[PDB]
Amino acid sequence: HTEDSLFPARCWPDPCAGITFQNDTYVCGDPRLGPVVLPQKFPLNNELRTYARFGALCPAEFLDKWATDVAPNGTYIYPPANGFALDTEEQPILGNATLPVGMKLDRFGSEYGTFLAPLGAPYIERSLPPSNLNTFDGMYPYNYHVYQVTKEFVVGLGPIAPWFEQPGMGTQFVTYTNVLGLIDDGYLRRLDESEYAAKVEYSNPYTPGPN
Amino acid sequence: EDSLFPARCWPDPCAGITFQNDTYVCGDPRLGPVVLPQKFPLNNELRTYARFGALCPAEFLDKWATDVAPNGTYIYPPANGFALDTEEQPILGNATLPVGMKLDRFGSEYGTFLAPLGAPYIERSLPPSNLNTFDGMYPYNYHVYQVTKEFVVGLGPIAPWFEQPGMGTQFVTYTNVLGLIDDGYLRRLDESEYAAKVEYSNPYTPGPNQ
Ligand SMILES: *[C@@H]1O[C@H](CO[C@@H]2O[C@@H](C)[C@@H](O)[C@@H](O)[C@@H]2O)[C@@H](O[C@@H]2O[C@H](CO)[C@@H](O[C@@H]3O[C@H](CO[C@H]4O[C@H](CO)[C@@H](O)[C@H](O)[C@@H]4O)[C@@H](O)[C@H](O)[C@@H]3O)[C@H](O)[C@H]2NC(C)=O)[C@H](O)[C@H]1NC(C)=O
Ligand SMILES: *[C@@H]1O[C@H](CO[C@@H]2O[C@@H](C)[C@@H](O)[C@@H](O)[C@@H]2O)[C@@H](O[C@@H]2O[C@H](CO)[C@@H](O[C@@H]3O[C@H](CO)[C@@H](O)[C@H](O)[C@@H]3O)[C@H](O)[C@H]2NC(C)=O)[C@H](O)[C@H]1NC(C)=O
Ligand SMILES: *[C@@H]1O[C@H](CO)[C@@H](O[C@@H]2O[C@H](CO)[C@@H](O)[C@H](O)[C@H]2NC(C)=O)[C@H](O)[C@H]1NC(C)=O
Ligand SMILES: *[C@@H]1O[C@H](CO[C@@H]2O[C@@H](C)[C@@H](O)[C@@H](O)[C@@H]2O)[C@@H](O)[C@H](O)[C@H]1NC(C)=O
Ligand SMILES: *[C@@H]1O[C@H](CO[C@@H]2O[C@@H](C)[C@@H](O)[C@@H](O)[C@@H]2O)[C@@H](O)[C@H](O)[C@H]1NC(C)=O
Ligand SMILES: *[C@@H]1O[C@H](CO)[C@@H](O)[C@H](O)[C@H]1NC(C)=O
Repeated sequence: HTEDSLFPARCWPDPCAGITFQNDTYVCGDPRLGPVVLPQKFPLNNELRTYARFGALCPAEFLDKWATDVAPNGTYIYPPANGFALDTEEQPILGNATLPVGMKLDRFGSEYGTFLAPLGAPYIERSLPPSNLNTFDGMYPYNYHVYQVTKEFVVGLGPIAPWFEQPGMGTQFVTYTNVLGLIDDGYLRRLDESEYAAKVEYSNPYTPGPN
Repeated sequence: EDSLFPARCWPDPCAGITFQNDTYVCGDPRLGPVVLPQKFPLNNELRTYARFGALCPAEFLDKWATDVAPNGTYIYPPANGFALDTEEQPILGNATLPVGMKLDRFGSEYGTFLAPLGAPYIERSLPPSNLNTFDGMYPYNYHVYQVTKEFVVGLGPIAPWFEQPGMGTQFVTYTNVLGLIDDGYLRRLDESEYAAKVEYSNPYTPGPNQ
């Protein structure tokens, strides 16, 4: 049976073939391939439980498919229409929607970005490349950030197209102000780890019931 | 500390619930099974699941069902549970599912609602009773499928309901699962076909043109 591992078994004896080794923090020494050390604690370990980082590809095959160059100057190519899933007419599926006070969001990336997901979404639902897992600030291992909506605001809301050898099909929220702006104007607050450690903190007390 | 009921619900968490059957929490099948899955991937999909949110059982049924009494039935969201935009219209479109895509579902094959394989239970906005085992061959009412021929579904984000945040994606098929299988559009997957991490990745979507 298939055992889980960093590389597909086919990639040995030299899975890093064609990859310029730069820094041993990263897989094959290449920051585009994400960090060697993966999270061992909740919720990150839950979010990465289904993550085969290269799918069935080897590292250079993965870069050749999803980036402009296997060499270090290659950059990842991103999907059209901001990565929203496309309908049968090749039009993105989304709508402007209001996020309610209390809603918890998370993100792999700096606070200059504009793309978030609902708290706890699996990594493979986000169609993100391996390098979004790289640590840039020691206060935020894996560049993972969690926020809670403190004042209602409108975002582009819709399903995530598959990309980077993953199925996608989470939901993404594309904001019209970066995360820093939303924090400064009182739309989001940062949650620390103790505010998303318990199961009940993932449930929804803010949506009212019918009648 | 995680637990079945919130701490405030003791010493009588099942107050107001008529006990019917000890397979279910408080003996009520509407509140889901006592024994939760211990195997991958159901355990991964339920790791963030607080079954009642911060509510007690009777409060939960009072909010989401017509009656706390056993004749009460769950009330479901408008517009087939799609997230609504700022004009209260559901967000969705018709989309073609590609050959190789894996889907899963809690429910019988007379149903039409599916999600991407491995979506967390709280992303599905499903009540606790969708975890109830109805056929012993399918514990927890859980089914996995793989697209064997392209077909068009309604596709869109899931609105919050049932004290959960939603915001997974749902696929609403125009033919029930039985007819999709009979016509060669879906195939049933054994648990051995979704046991390894690589079986959750995507070999079917082509890369960008360069
Ligand atoms: C507590 O509730 C469970 C579940 O019952 C269902 O849900 C409740 C809420 C009510 O709506 C019921 O009407 C529902 O049926 C009961 O479990 C059932 O118990 C009966 C009696 O022991 C079982 O009947 C047996 O079934 C055998 C075959 O079972 C297998 O195949 C069937 C399909 O053919 C499948 O459904 C089942 O899961 C097995 O895989 C059969 O050989 C035998 O002769 C007899 O008919 C029935 O199978 C049970 N259902 C389930 C889903 O386990 C409990 O009995 C009930 N307890 C009490 C104390 O009331
Ligand atoms: C990654 O980098 C390589 C190497 O190029 C060098 O580094 C770049 C960052 C730039 O600073 C380049 O100026 C620098 O040379 C790129 O390869 C280069 O691509 C160009 C265009 O495809 C090639 O142009 C060629 O011209 C030569 C003659 O000089 C012809 O033989 C070719 O047929 C073609 O016309 C150039 O040869 C090539 N260099 C090498 C060593 O292969 C690469 O394009 C770049 N990748 C990306 C995505 O930018
Ligand atoms: C590999 O990359 C990391 C990250 O860029 C480098 O770590 C930095 O190290 C310096 C000290 O040398 C610190 O001041 C920085 O804060 C670190 N950045 C981090 C942790 O993100 C590391 O030095 C690099 N190693 C090699 C051999 O190039
Ligand atoms: C969503 O709305 C956009 C414009 O909205 C206006 O400007 C933004 C920045 C917010 O301030 C919003 O509250 C304002 O009403 C449109 O450009 C865009 O096309 C809309 N998208 C869809 C899918 O309708
Ligand atoms: C999606 O398309 C619907 C009609 O599609 C046709 O009929 C259904 C029953 C399926 O067999 C489908 O494959 C066919 O192409 C419309 O009724 C519906 O409004 C459409 N939804 C949109 C455009 O959002
Ligand atoms: C449940 O039964 C009680 C008693 O018969 C009744 O008063 C109540 O209206 C019923 N609820 C529903 C939703 O029918």
